[PDB]
This record gives sequence, structure tokens and C-alpha cells, in this order.
Amino acid sequence: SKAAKGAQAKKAAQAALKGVHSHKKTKVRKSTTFHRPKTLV
Amino acid sequence: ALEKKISRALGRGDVSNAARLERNANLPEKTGKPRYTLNHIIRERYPTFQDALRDLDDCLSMLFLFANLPSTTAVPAKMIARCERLCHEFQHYLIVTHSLRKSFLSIKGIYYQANIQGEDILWLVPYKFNQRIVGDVDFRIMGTFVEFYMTLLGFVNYRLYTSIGLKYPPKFDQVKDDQGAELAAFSLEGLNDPSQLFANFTFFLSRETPRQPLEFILRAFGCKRIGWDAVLGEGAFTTDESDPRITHQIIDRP
Amino acid sequence: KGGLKADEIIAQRSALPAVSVRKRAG
Amino acid sequence: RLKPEGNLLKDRYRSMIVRGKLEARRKIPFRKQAKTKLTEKWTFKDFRI
Amino acid sequence: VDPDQTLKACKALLAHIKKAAAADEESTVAETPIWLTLTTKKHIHDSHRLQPGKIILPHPLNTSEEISVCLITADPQRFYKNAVADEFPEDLRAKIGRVIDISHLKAKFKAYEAQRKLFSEHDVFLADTRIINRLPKALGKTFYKTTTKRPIPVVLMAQREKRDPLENANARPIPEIVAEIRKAIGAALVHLSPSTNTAIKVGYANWEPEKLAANIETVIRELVERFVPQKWQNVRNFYVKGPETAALPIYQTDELWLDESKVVP
Amino acid sequence: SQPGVMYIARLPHGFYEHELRGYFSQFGEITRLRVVRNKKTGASRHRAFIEFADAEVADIAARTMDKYLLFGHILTCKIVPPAQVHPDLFKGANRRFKVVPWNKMAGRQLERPLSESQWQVKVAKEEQRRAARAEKLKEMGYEFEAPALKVP
Amino acid sequence: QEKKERLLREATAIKEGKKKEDVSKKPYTVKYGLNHVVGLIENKKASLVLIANDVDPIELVVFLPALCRKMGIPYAIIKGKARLGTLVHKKTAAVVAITEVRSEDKNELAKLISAVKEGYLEKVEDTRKRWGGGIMGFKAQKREEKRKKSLETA
Amino acid sequence: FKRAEKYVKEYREQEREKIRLARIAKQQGAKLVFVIRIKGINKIPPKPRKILQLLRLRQINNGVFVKVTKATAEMIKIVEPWVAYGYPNLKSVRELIYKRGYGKVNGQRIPLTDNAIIEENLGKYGIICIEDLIHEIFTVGPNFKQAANFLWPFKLSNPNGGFRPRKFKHFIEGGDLGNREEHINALIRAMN
RNA sequence: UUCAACCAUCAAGCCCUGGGCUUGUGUUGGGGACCCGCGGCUGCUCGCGGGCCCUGAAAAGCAGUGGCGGGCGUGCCAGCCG
Repeated sequence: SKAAKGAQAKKAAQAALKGVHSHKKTKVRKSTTFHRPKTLV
Repeated sequence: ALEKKISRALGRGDVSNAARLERNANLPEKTGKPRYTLNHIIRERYPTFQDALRDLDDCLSMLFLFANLPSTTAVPAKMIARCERLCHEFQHYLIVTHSLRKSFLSIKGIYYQANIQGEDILWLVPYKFNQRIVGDVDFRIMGTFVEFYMTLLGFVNYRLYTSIGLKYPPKFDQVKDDQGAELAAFSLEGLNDPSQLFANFTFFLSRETPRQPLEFILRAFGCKRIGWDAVLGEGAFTTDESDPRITHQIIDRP
Repeated sequence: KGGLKADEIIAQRSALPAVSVRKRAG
Repeated sequence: RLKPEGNLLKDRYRSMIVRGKLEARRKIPFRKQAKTKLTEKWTFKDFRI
Repeated sequence: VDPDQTLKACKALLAHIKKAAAADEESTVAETPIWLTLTTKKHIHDSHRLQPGKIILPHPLNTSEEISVCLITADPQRFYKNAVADEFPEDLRAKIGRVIDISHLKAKFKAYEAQRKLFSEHDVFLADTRIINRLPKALGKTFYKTTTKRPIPVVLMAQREKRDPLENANARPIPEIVAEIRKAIGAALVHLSPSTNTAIKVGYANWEPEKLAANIETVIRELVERFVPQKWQNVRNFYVKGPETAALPIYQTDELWLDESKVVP
Repeated sequence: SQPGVMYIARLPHGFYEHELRGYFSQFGEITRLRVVRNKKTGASRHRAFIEFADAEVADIAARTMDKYLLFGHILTCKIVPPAQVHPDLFKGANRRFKVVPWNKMAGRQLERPLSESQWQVKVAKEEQRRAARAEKLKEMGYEFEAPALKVP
Repeated sequence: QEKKERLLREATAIKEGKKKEDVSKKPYTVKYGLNHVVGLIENKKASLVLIANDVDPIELVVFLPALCRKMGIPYAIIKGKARLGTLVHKKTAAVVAITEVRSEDKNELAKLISAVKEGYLEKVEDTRKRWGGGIMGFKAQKREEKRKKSLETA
Repeated sequence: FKRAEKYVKEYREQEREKIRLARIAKQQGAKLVFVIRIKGINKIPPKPRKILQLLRLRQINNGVFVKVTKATAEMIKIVEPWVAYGYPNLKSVRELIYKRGYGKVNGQRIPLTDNAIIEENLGKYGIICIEDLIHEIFTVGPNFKQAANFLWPFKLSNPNGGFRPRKFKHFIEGGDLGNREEHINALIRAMN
């Protein structure tokens, strides 16, 4: 489709101008509570 | 912390700083020694040299086994070469003191029994073939055992050489080792009866015969003139099989 | 608004006079 | 023509376990990965051409 | 090839050059090259040879004091520059205007405008035979589209691992370098191209017609003997000309075929 | 819908037909492509025309790769409007531009054996070439004699 | 380490009796430090200026594009003060500049200057005068779209 | 996404390799060498890839023994940009055969754990033990081709894998083409 | 998702003792006057190769000749020859 062709062109332009590292990992949190991390003592 | 600093230098592109910091890491792949020094741990674990001699059974079995293994990440190739070096130094001590007593050829390997300062030391050496590393063992903790045992055997070899009044470590010829001297690359120098059973004989080892145990046993029991086939390595008394001085020949061909 | 081509491009500036805090040595 | 039998590395590992210097454990070929979610970066979202 | 016809050709060509330049006149007469043109029946070479061949002249060229010489050597350039400043004669020290090794040449003159500036800044380029195979890529078509200023091969390597340039230069003795440089500067150049035509600069307009005749005779002899395949039955025509004058024939062949193997009825 | 034609210039050496097709097929489908080349050599003239099936795909690719610094070359990518695109622009497109040794053809053509009738025509046109050069040499002040050219 | 080696060579040269310029060559380095770079721009010695995009406080660099435009210096805004710090052997650098390079890199510098000009400054010639921000939230945009759709339907 | 600089670099590499192979074919013109397959350019021309498939050097860190003849020298010159080759010594040959020695029977890779395998596979040529195999390989006998075809290619390790900051780094850096002579033995020691 | 280097920084062969000769094929694209040599073209002219200048690694159709094999007669060959 024309939308698919446009999306392919936008993806190619984005890869040409910015690179391929477009995504990031974020942690999955089963709880809404944040705890202080346990560090070396 | 040092590995974090090396990673920071490599990420910033300071290759010279990364190399300089990696020099402080003392990696086994570069030094041939364990990453951490266990000299105090050796003294803590063995209060007496008699205890060290009693644990030499396990130490010698582990090190003679690991001297013939392929290189891995846990035990690098320089570390394996150091294991072979320590085993050869111990064998040279046994040869020069005539401490070797008994030997046996089982279906598993070659058993050796020596007597060092009144302690009977029995250990097993594999036949020189391709040794199989299976997944049923924990090879990394085995490598930790190997590191501890080479740290023990270095001190044991130093004490034995000093007790018999020889310079430790012995002189080692890299060129002869490259040509394949193995046991013959060591030159034992002075610091600052079953023993003469093969004293008057000249032996020639054909290439199909086990050269390292045959040389160890003959030199420990008194042979001063051992030649072998040319491909077995440098250090033979004679190379040609047509030498009239040869009295005995070890062959295993039909 | 108001040798080599590489030299001209590197040395090309505007017509506004330079600003100096002080007279510098040399 | 000897056929060597057994495995000496396995023998030493079994000797360690039997004499009790360490316990018998099994190999873990795959460990659990951290549960994470993939999301697009803000600059790549806001890229326009 | 009769020499009297060659001598009267030089006389007529020089008279034509002077009467054309009369219509500064002596400056226009000066720096006017004389070109000997060889026409052959077949191609003299099967492929482009980018290294000129040297023919020794009784009257050497480039003897003027204003001629600038650029010498390209192997690494390092410091040893050759010290040899220039210290142990060369004064005339060659004045003639040689630049000494640059292959590494510095590749570093500084990769750009086409830099190549054209180096082309314009000098008249005669000499090059060590150890590095002359790498000079087509280093100098491009700027130096090798036109055969006028192609680098003349000189031998600087001492006649008999990786050589470190700082510890050794592997160079022949300095008087031998001097003699080779003088010989290559004075020698006429032949360029082998896949063509039936070959142009050779033999002299200038201020030179004497006897000198032009002798130079033409010796370059004809050496070039037919050495560089022309299948000797004299490949040579078709000889001409002498200027940059704007016409071509005066010297020796025109009688047989227009290569040999009798081309004859088929 | 509407075809899109993009003119690209300042091409670095090596950025040729297959490279251009492979790179811009990521942007969109290419129907035609032609790199302008010299017929006497086969060398590229550092310019090419790419005809994409989609005008907005062509426009996005041109805005992406315009003023792109590639191997010391700042690429020039423009979209030609359909008004002044030439009807005969893509002749010889989507096929190999063969390099032809014209010099080797000429050398082996003159090396080829040939017949006596065209030998007489050959030698004859050679004597009126000699006569033309002689009448040019008349006012030169030069006199050259010519040997009697023998015929087979 | 390079500075200690150069100083050892110069000390040897002084002890044997030649000037330090006989053993040391003229350096060519990236110019950095904010006051130094601003002084070079004012003296029109800088050939190319690269300004980090995330300087906090922004007042330290907010005048720099206008200063470069007045002085005729080519400038470019680049992502990463830490990225410039990796050049200048520091953790961060606010701005870096090139005044002159070596002859084997002058052609590359001219090509880079022309590329930066044509591909950055001509493109940001119009967008540098525009106001940024003003972007709405996700729920605010959805509410605005819903009320515009309701107004168009009614 | 593949970049235009990568496309141009690949074209220039292919053109340079074509020029080098054409020069080798125009110029034309018995020791033992150890050959290790290293990382080169990604796209390989058909004649070098055919030579690599014939020499069983398809995978990285693969080592083989080659007898130097005119033909084998020509193939080595062809596949120089993808290999590192040298003269192995007796310790290198012995350690490679004893520690990483695998034989090919019916297409399967069987480790040389005993001499009966060598006697069953190469006993018709007089090779009845692993030391006979080592002798044939080192001295380059009449049955060197049979011995090298019996021997599987050696899978050598990466010493850089043991250190985390340099985990992705290849051990042998390409660029030092030509014969390494006796300096292949340091690589053999590190990788074996 | 790496735009680095990487030919020979000399080898081989002749004369046989003189330090000389041969081979080792490797060039960005355009534009302007204009002197020529050699092929065709009845001829103009079109080709091959030289002579003189200009140029940021510059660029806005004009593409032109016979085939081996391979792919599906062929505006197809990251293969070649004539």
C-alpha cells in the first residue's frame, strides 16, 4: 500500500540519518514500590 | 575496579591507557600463572612439608592430567605450559635423586610410586592421547583446583631442589623445547643397587613406544644413554638406529 | 554579508574587524 | 593397540565429590533472562522527514 | 636516413620558426620544443607503458639554469635532502627544487588540485625505480594524461625482512647518484603507447641545426634499435616539427606492408 | 502513482549502478536507473538518474541523501519535476554499459591481412596524401624527394 | 606520557646545547576550553567550531552561534559534551575548535567545512529563528482531537 | 539497513581483489606449512572461495597442514588475504595432533583417543600409530596427502574470549599478508 | 551495523666482473583553442594516438560496437573474449 511504501521510506531515512539503534530495554516491574538497591558495604 | 577502568579507557578510545591498565591485571593468558596469588593460602592449608608431601598425590594426578589438555578460557595455554614445566621439574628431581620406586600400567593410565622423605607418593598419569572433556564435570572449578595445585607444586619443587642443593628454577631452553626436547630441555646446575639397574646399557626407543614414561623410568633407574627415533624430539643420545653402541631397543611393531 | 581553494575555504571569514582584549606579544 | 578406558577428569571430579571437598551439582545450560520490555527511543519517535 | 636532408630540415624549420616569431621575439623563439615524430606500420606497444625510456644525447636537454627538478625517492626523504644540501655539486643543487619521498607524496598530494600545483611548480620530475610503480596511483591522470612531465626513472638503490628507513636507506654512492641524476636529466624521453605515432622532444629553436641533426640521428638509431619492435620493417615515416609548424619528412618508407605474410590473393 | 525521477551527482568512485540500486531499494522500489558513462572509455561521469515508482518515495530519498558527505564527495540529490524530464533520458537503462577496446580494434584491424584491390586503393590514396604534403611543403621552402612506391 | 617524553628530549637537547625548537616540531591540536575558544573566535583564528548541545547552564554557549555568525566562523551544534571530552581527554567539553591542521589534512578540513556549511547551516538558516516547545500532552491532544471532531460533526 | 559507504567499500575491495587475482594469473610461475583461516573481506571471489572449500578452511580459526608444491603455492598466493600461514615446528605439530587431533571416518569427526583408529584407517600405508601419523606429517612422506585427508581441520580457540573488555575482538588481525615463517608458532601456542 | 592501511620502499633473468640492460600494466571527469601522424568515410567527417591551456575529487538526455558460455530471441550477467 501507499502507507506501507511511505513507512518504508521513513524507516530508511531514519536509519540513514540516525542509525539502527532505535530501541531500548526497560525493566518489567510487577510492583509499584521502588526499593533502594543493595550495594557493597 | 581495574576491569571497570579498562572498559572506561576502551570506551573513551585511550588504547595506550587501556594497555597500561591491562598490564596491571596479571592475566593468566599473558603470564601463565593464576590471576591471584595463593602463597599465604598454601602456608595456611599445609602447616608442614609432610602435609604437602601427603597431598602431592592429588596435586600430581591433577597436574599431570591437565598438562595434556587443550586450551580453554578457565585454563589457558600458557597455564597448561606452566603445568607441564612444573611436572617436568618434579620428574627431574625424581630422576636426580632416584626416588622413583614402582610403576604400573593399568587400563586407565600409568601409576607411579615414589618415596620422598619417607612419604609414599602414588599418582596416575594418562596415556598420551586425546583426552575427552565431558559435560558431567565442572571444568572451571577443576581449573581452580589446578591453580591451587600449581601454586603448591612450585613451592614443593623449590624446597626439594634447595634440600638437594640445586638451583631452582632450572635452566630451560626455549629452542630445545620448540624442537621437542620436553624432559631434555632442562639443565640442572649445582647451587653456588636398584638405582644403577640400567647403568651399563644404551637404549634406543622406536617411535611407536611411549617416549616420556620410558625416558622417565630409564633415567630414574640409571640409564645415561637413551636415544630414540628422530621424530620423538631433540635430546636423544643418538639418532640413527644403525649405531653399534646401542645395546637394547624398545619396539612395539608386529 | 558586507594558493589553494582549500586554503581559501579554511581562511575565509567575514568583513567585520577582529576583537582583541589587549595587544599580544609577537 | 591398548584401548584406554574411563575418563581421568571425571575420575578426579568424582574423587573430589566422594571425599567431600565439594558437592555434586548439575550444569545449567540456560539461565533465566531479565524480564524487560522493548520501547522506541524518544529521538527516533520524534524523528520527522 | 641521409643526414644532409635532416640538416636542411632543421635549417628550414628554424628559419620558419624565426620568421613566424618575427611577425618578445627571442623569448618566443626560446622554449619552443622540436618534436621528432615516428610513424610505424603497427602499434609500437600492446599496452600503455607509463615509464619513459631514456636515450643519451651528445647535446643534453634541460641545461638551462631556470629548470626546476623535483626528485621523488624512497623513504626517508631526510637522507636524500642531506645529500642534496651537502654532497651534490652547485649546479644540481640549484636545479633540484624539491625532494619528497613516496610516503609524504601520498600524504600531501592525494588531492587533484595539489597534484596540479605540484605539476605546475616543476619542469622535470625524477623518480626512484623502487617506487615508480606506485606513482601512477599517487599522481593520477594529472601527471600521466600528458607524457611531457612523466617521472623519469633513476636508479638510487645500492646493487646487491622489512627495511626500516631510519636505520638504513639502501642507497648507492653519492657520486653515482649525481651521475645518474645528470644522465636522466639530460637524456631524451621515449613514451611507449598503443599507437602508430611517437613524439620525442629533441631540442629547442635556439640550438644549432648541426646539434639538432646529431640528436635526431642518435635518437633514431637508438630508438629503432631498442624500442621499435621488428626493427626497420616496422618504421613507416619520420617527421620533424614544432608546436605550431607543419611536419617536415625525413625518411618515408617504400614498403607499406609489415612483411610478406600479409600478402594473400 | 506518479513516477519519480531523481538526479544524483558528485558520485564517488565505486558508487555505481548495482550499489545505487541496492542502497535505494531500501528506500523504495526502483524501476529504472542509469549512470552516465563515457562511450570511449566506459568510465563514469559522476552522475546518474534513478526513476522510482513513487514520487514521494523519490522525494524522501532525495531529501535524505542531499548534501551527504561520502568518500570526500558531498552528494547532490535533486528531484527533477515531470515538466523537464527528457523523454529519452533512460535509454540504455537497467543494463550493463560494456567497455570496448577501440584501440585494440584499430590495432588488430591494421594487423589483419587484406586484399590487393584495396591495397591499390590504399597505396593510391597514400600518393595523393604525399602530393598534398608536397604542395604544402612548396611554400614551406622545403623540397623532399619521394621513392617510387612499388606495387605487388 | 607523550609530554614527559617530549620534555625529556628537550632537556637532553638543552643539556647538549641546542634549542628546544631544534628537537620539537610545531604542534597541531584541537583547541578547547570555553574562554580560549571564544577568544579564538573573536580573533578570527578559528576555522571550525563545534558546540555541545547539552551544556548546563545554557548561558555559557547561548551566544556562541550569534558570535560565530558575526565573525564569519563555520559552526555546528553536536550531541555530546562527553563526546567532545573524549576528544580533549576530559570528562566533558563545552566547545571545541580547529584553527589550523597539517598539510595532509587541509583538504579534508576544507571538505568538512564545506559539508558542514551546505548540510547544516543552510538547513538551519530558517529554523534557528523559530520558537521551540509548545508540544501538548498525549491526553490533551486526544481531548483536542475529540472536541474538534465533535465540532466538525455538529 | 546497509549504508552507502559500506557499498562503496565493498566495491573497492572487490575491484582490488579482481586486480590482484588478474595479476597473479598473469604472472603465474617440498616443505610443510600450517594454514589458519582468519577474518578477511566479507565477499569472496569464486576462485578464492573454491580454493578455501577445497582446503576445508570455510570456518574461522580452522587450521590445516599443506605440503608446499607449485600448485599449492599458487593456491596459497590466491587465498593470502583470508589466511595466516607459516612453518610449524615439531612441538606445534605434536601438540596439535595430540591435543586437538580428530580423524574423519565415514564423514564423522572421531577424536584420536587410541592407536587402533589410525591402524584401521591408515594401516594399508604403513601408518599404525599416532606417532607414525606425526612422523608422516612432519617429514612430508609419500602418504602425506592421505594423512592430511584423514586428519580433520583443527578448531583453534580465541584467547581474547577469556577477558571481558576484549570479548568481541578477533585474535588475528588481518593485514600482515605473506609468509610468517616460524612466527606462526606463537599463534599456535596461544590458540592451541 | 568500523569510509584506516595493505602493489616491488625491490625481486627474477642476461653480459660474465662491468655495473649496466629486459620483465614485473599501475591514470577522476569535464571544457577551450589549435598543430599533427595514421585508419576508414567518394568526400566532408568519424575513430586511435600525441602537442598547448583551465579546473574544489568541479558534473543536468544524446548510450556506442561482434561474440563464448550462464539466466529467462532477449535495454540480463557482482563472468569473459574479440
